[PDB]
Amino acid sequence: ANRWLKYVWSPSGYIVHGQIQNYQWNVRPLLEDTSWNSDPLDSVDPDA
Amino acid sequence: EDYEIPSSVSSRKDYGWGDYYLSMVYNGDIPTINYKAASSDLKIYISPKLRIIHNGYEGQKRNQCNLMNKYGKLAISPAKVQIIVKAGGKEQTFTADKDVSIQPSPSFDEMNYQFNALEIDGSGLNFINNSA
Repeated sequence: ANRWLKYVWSPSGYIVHGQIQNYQWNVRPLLEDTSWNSDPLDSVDPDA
Repeated sequence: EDYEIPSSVSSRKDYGWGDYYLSMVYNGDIPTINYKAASSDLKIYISPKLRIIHNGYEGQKRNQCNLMNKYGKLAISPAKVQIIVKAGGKEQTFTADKDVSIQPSPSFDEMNYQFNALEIDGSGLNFINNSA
């Protein structure tokens, strides 16, 4: 379970092509969008 | 690749006095060292501290800095407080106006600039007989 969670997030970071990376989030939009949105999405779906 | 790096280093290889022999850098330190190795990479995190004491050169110069120190208050520009490192062939510079969150107050007795973490590229570290 730990190994699989690491495909999304690693607090210790990642190694790519032997290089030490400077990020923890391995999903581009989670790495990006570091700011909370302000105005909420007006919906009924928590997934949206 | 087992990289054996000490967790702290306190020793000196060289030393200099300021331009007018009025003040000097005081035995500072490298209170902590952290690192991560990988095939084809090495990142070393050094969190050093820069210390200044207004001690002049031994002789009448030490006595003159004492007359200064005891009869007034300090100055020193944090933007020009810096640590320069060379890992093998790679040069990096870090400054106290970026990597130090709290600056020391002005004083002639002592000032201490504690750097948070200096991320240094060790891939340029050249090993001879497995030592660098």
